[PDB]
Amino acid sequence: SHTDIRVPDFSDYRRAEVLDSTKSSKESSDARKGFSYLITATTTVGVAY
Amino acid sequence: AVAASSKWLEGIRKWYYNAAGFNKLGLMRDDTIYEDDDVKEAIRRLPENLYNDRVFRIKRALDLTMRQQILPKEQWTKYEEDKFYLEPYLKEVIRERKEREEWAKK
Amino acid sequence: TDLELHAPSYPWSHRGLLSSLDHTSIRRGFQVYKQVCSSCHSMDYVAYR
Amino acid sequence: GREFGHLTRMRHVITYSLSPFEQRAFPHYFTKGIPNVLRRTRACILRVAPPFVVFYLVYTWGTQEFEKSKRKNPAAYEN
Amino acid sequence: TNIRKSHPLMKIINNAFIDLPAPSNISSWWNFGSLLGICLILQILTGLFLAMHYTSDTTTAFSSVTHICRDVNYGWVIRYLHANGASMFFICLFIHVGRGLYYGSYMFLETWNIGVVLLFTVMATAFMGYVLPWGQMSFWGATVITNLLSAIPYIGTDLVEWIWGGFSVDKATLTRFFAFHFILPFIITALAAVHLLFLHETGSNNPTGISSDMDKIPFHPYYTIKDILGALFMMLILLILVLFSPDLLGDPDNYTPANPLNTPPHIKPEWYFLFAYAILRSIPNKLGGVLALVASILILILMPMLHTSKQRSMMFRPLSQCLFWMLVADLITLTWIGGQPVEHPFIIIGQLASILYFLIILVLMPITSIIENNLLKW
Amino acid sequence: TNIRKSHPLMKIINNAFIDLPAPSNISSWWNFGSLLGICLILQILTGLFLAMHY
Amino acid sequence: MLSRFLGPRYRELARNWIPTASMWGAVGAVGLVWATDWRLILDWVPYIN
Amino acid sequence: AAPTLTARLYSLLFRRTSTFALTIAVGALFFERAFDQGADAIYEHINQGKLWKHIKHKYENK
Amino acid sequence: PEAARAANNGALPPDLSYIVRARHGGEDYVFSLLTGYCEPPTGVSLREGLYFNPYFPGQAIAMAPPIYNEVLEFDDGTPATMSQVAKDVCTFLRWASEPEHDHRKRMGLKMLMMMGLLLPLVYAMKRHKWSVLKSRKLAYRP
Ligand code: HEC
Ligand code: HEM
Ligand code: HEM
Ligand code: HEM
Ligand code: HEM
Ligand SMILES: Cc1cc(C)c2nc(SCc3c(C)cccc3-n3nnn(C)c3=O)sc2c1
Ligand SMILES: Cc1cc(C)c2nc(SCc3c(C)cccc3-n3nnn(C)c3=O)sc2c1
Repeated sequence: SHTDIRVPDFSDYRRAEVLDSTKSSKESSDARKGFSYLITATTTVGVAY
Repeated sequence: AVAASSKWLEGIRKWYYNAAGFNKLGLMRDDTIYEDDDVKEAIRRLPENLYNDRVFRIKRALDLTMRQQILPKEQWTKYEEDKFYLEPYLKEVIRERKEREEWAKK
Repeated sequence: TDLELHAPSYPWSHRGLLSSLDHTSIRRGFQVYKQVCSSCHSMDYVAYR
Repeated sequence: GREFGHLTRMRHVITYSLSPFEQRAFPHYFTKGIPNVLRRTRACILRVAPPFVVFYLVYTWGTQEFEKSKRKNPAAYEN
Repeated sequence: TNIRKSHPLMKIINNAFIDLPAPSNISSWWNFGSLLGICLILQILTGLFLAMHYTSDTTTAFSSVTHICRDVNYGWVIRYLHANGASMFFICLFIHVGRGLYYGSYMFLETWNIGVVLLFTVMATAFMGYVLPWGQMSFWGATVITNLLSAIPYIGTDLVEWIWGGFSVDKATLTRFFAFHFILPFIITALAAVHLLFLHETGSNNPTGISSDMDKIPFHPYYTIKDILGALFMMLILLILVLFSPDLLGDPDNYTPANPLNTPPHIKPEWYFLFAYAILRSIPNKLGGVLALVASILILILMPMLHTSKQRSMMFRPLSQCLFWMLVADLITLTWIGGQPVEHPFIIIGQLASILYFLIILVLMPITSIIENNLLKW
Repeated sequence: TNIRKSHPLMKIINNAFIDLPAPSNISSWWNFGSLLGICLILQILTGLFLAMHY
Repeated sequence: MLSRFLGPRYRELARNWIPTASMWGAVGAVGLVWATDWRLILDWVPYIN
Repeated sequence: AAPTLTARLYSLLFRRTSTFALTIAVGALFFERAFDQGADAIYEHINQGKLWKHIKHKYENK
Repeated sequence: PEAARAANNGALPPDLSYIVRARHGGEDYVFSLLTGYCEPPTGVSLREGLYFNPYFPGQAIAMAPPIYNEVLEFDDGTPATMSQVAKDVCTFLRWASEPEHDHRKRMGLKMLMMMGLLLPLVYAMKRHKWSVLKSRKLAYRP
């Protein structure tokens, strides 16, 4: 059946503190998606060469 | 076709099977064949369940190679359990091409 | 026509990856050019400028 | 002529994937990476290295029978 | 309206680079095709700068090249970009051909045969440019080719007194060398567009040899970012050579001006012509020398019909991989021998390695693939 | 088959110059587009001769 | 391998094309004798000198 | 679940994609202010008392 | 060129504008030439004006030793011994061959550290896109 299809565990890959799957996606997206996207910040100011 | 030293040659065939490494990607021998116009006609003559098994084994090995990994050793294809599933369909497609060719010169 | 003698390697002060030329040893080397040679040797491509 | 909805026919396979922003940048780098390149190297070298070991033994013999003939002749200069 | 799919110009860009289906397991050996296209554009722009200040006259050819390195502003960086960018072109080209030979990419027949034509046209282009500065290797390199080019039996001596302008060596001599060298890189560009048009009919091969129509990914963004990264890593290595060792790959003897009177102590071409030069000097004849030089590039076109294996690539063939790197270690031997003088040890080693280059491709490789078929029971 | 319609290079030539649908009452005022393309090729080849001696 | 060209009636196809192919070897004997003005076979016929 | 300081700029400017393509222009500034402090000053320090402007104070005495 | 032969025993003296760049050994060769003049070994003979130098192609050079102790006076107070003056016509004549030597090595440092910003950050952009494919899981349910 299709009710036997569940997603396998992906906690080998997650951003470290978001693995606590009890708290819900409200404070754990305030400060999670940006510092390797500040690596996009320096890859432009440095792309100017 | 030797009868006494076909134990020696059974060991060379096992050594070459392990030194080639399609078994470590979970492939069978007929999965690795080069697809010319002859092999492409034998593929579309396969029954539905054997065609579906071949598409998944190829997709899984192409995914392992993208990551530079192999399977666990308990899931490697063994030498005595490799099924030559494509070989009877390919011999018939080749035998029909020789007959259209002997007809055209005579 | 048998064998050559190849020169040894001296530790010149400009033999580094970022090492400059000594500009007082250039100054004393122009005066050995213009008092010892300049009489048998030419130097067609260098000007006073 | 060959675009995405026209390539093959495929049945009964399923794919699960995560967003790039839900993943950390380096899950492992040096604990996974070092033993994986040590077995990718063990599989290589007995096919690749022995031809270049034979070029080395020909370079070393060839630049040693040139120097014995370009006038290293103390006892090969007799009356 | 998706304007990427309905505009007449944007359709062509989208089908060729954005929405193109590509295999997912493509290695970084597949990076060197776009590196070759970067090296070609670089040689064209830099060469168009040098051609406004060069003079093709055998009394002022050497002096117009020293002038740009000393007088013209940024002429020294642009000249050594051009000389070192040509070594960069030839190292990517030898990686590219060795890739297509190991993985079996020659089975794309129209793509492989346009490639063998492109290999001749870049080798002839680089020969003409090394004549233009007129030092003592541009002189004794030009005469060695054109007295070897008088051993063509019926039209040979007709063709040698055409390229010097009709005379021996004079001013109008390097106007013909310069005009060939100007024009051929723009024909190389047109042959590389047709080259990719025939590959668009099948898509790419992959390291397994097995068709991958069940595992495609779009070209953007996965190989647009992987090709930009490899190009930046190539511009780093090129500038390490221009700015920290600009004379490492050249020869010092080309800083002396050409003189039929004086004498050069040795004759050594550039490193990427040294393998062909070693095959020439192993044939005591001058018709059988120019034949075996042209037959060492033209043997690539027989690779589709010499293929006797059941599989396409060498990934699963361990005996064919020992022969592939015996062939690479034999082209290293022929590069070393080509820069040595002609005495006793380097004369038998040079001809026993010219035999091995043809024995591996023509005899030992098609027999080894049949032994492998028989050990797998086809 | 018809190689004018299945070869990858010959398809482009056939769609652009051979099998192209064109009106039947086109005058000789419509001649001057290909005359401009002849005049451009002529100026390029002749100019590349003058630039080796200027 | 190239015994695809070996049939009992395939060599019959050479018998009906070689009378056309008997001749264009004599176009090269007459066409660049025109073009590059070869003095070898201008010695041949008294029409031309 | 106290996170680290990643999202300085995820919300305000680098979300509208405006400053993502503008940082090549708006973001062109003050690093040729900052890397003279590097390459130039490292260059004159490895070669100390060897360049012209080191020794030119002698014959520049008019 | 013709007066130059008869003034110098038939041998023509070479131009010096490219001399270290055109030798297999550079200023190591020019230094060992000027300070390597010695006497002929017992067995060799020489011409009328022709001198023995072991670091010259075929020991016989048509060039008298042109520098010795106190050949000139420097306007620095530097003692003008034989090794000091040979060291200074190797430094000048390296500048004469390569007048861009110092500008070359200073652009090479302004390249090596403005690639050290650009390269680790195109690599992180690459690793961000490809993590979708590197984490995928596959199932087969016939
Ligand atoms: C009055 C003569 C005379 C003077 C002074 C002289 N030379 Fe020479 N030099 C020669 C002659 C003659 C040759 C050509 C040598 C030959 O062919 O044998 C020569 C050749 C050379 C060569 C080239 C050797 C080679 O391998 O080609 C160098 C380097 C050289 N000289 C350095 C110097 C330097 C440095 C000075 C002075 C600071 C100097 N010479 C002064 C006569 C002179
Ligand atoms: C100036 C010369 C060349 C240029 C610009 C060029 C360019 C390219 C490019 C961009 C690709 C696609 C990407 C890739 O796989 O790397 C490619 C593929 C290919 N090229 Fe070249 N190439 C050149 C010369 C050659 C030569 C000399 C050969 C062979 C003799 C050749 C044979 C091939 C083949 C067979 C492929 C397809 C390989 C595959 O998909 O596995 N090319 N080329
Ligand atoms: C595939 C492209 C090219 C290659 C491989 C190539 C190669 C070379 C080489 C090896 C030299 C000798 C330089 C030296 O060692 O000093 C040279 C010189 C020269 N080339 Fe190129 N070249 C290419 C394209 C061009 C183009 C397109 C032009 C002009 C429009 C050009 C103009 C020149 C000029 C003027 C010289 C003489 C100046 C000099 O020697 O620096 N080149 N070329
Ligand atoms: C180097 C310059 C040009 C070239 C090579 C060129 C070439 C051509 C060619 C071959 C055609 C198709 C045949 C024809 O109708 O004559 C054409 C059509 C046309 N051209 Fe040009 N042209 C050039 C300049 C211009 C200019 C300056 C204009 C207008 C400002 C223009 C506007 C048009 C138009 C509107 C047509 C279609 C006319 C119709 O079908 O009634 N072109 N051109
Ligand atoms: C649309 C194409 C072109 C046009 C309309 C054009 C027009 C002209 C004109 C009017 C002159 C003055 C000649 C005189 O009155 O004495 C001239 C001169 C010249 N052009 Fe062009 N030209 C074209 C293309 C080219 C190209 C492509 C080149 C070089 C690759 C070239 C090279 C020269 C040179 C070298 C001169 C030298 C002066 C002379 O010969 O009189 N031209 N051109
Ligand atoms: C950074 C950059 C940009 C561009 C615009 C670019 N363009 C190519 S050529 C694409 C292509 C075509 C047109 C036709 C058939 C096959 C492939 N192709 N398929 N796989 N690979 C590796 C290929 O090059 S590389 C490259 C790199
Ligand atoms: C297809 C093809 C065509 C040609 C014409 C060709 N020629 C050579 S060897 C030329 C040479 C010699 C003999 C001596 C000194 C220098 C150079 N020489 N000339 N140009 N370059 C870059 C050099 O190294 S292989 C080759 C292959």
